[PDB]
Amino acid sequence: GFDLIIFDCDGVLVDSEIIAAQVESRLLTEAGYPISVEEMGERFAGMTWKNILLQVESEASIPLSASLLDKSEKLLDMRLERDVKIIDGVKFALSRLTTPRCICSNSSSHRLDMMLTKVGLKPYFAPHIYSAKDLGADRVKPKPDIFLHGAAQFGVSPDRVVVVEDSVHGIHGARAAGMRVIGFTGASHTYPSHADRLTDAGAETVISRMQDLPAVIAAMAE
Ligand SMILES: [Mg+2]
Repeated sequence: GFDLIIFDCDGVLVDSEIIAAQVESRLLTEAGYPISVEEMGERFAGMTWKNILLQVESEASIPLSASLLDKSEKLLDMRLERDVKIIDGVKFALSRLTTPRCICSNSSSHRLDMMLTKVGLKPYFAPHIYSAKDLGADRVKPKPDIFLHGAAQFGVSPDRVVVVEDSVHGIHGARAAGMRVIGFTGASHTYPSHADRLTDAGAETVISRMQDLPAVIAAMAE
């Protein structure tokens, strides 16, 4: 009963959020705020690097410059290109699923291209790789815009689309678009409250093995 599967890229297809968690927790740790990658998830999930730094100064008065907003983005860029890994079970899932697929992401088109090419996934999605940054300024998830755009490119009504998301903002975006959502907590940056957070945001179900996608989708279709 689904004519389209929409995937997010970061934290779903590619293990990119563990790399952001690593960069950020180290930049925080060095600035006077010791925090492990694991706690990044528990304390700051979803939040932008900018708002995290605002919350840290608010809660602990740690001196944190604007010079450290760009060290993050450029360190992340470099580390993604060198180290980013595909999520386990992606190629298993894609082998089995018969439903058409696309990517709707908040990441820039350039970043998407770089990550997907590296892990060899691009040919399985192009040209159906949609960045919310290309739609306009401030059209980013939790707005439904990117999802509605991807569904319309396939001519699929939103009630016939299932979305795979690891983030609360993507889940709200997808629900706001009238779609059904599978939360995914199998990426390496996951944390104890992750599945509950995804459920609370409107995930119909949560999986931690990408290999479970074919079964979970079939069951959701009834
Ligand atoms: Mg994501």
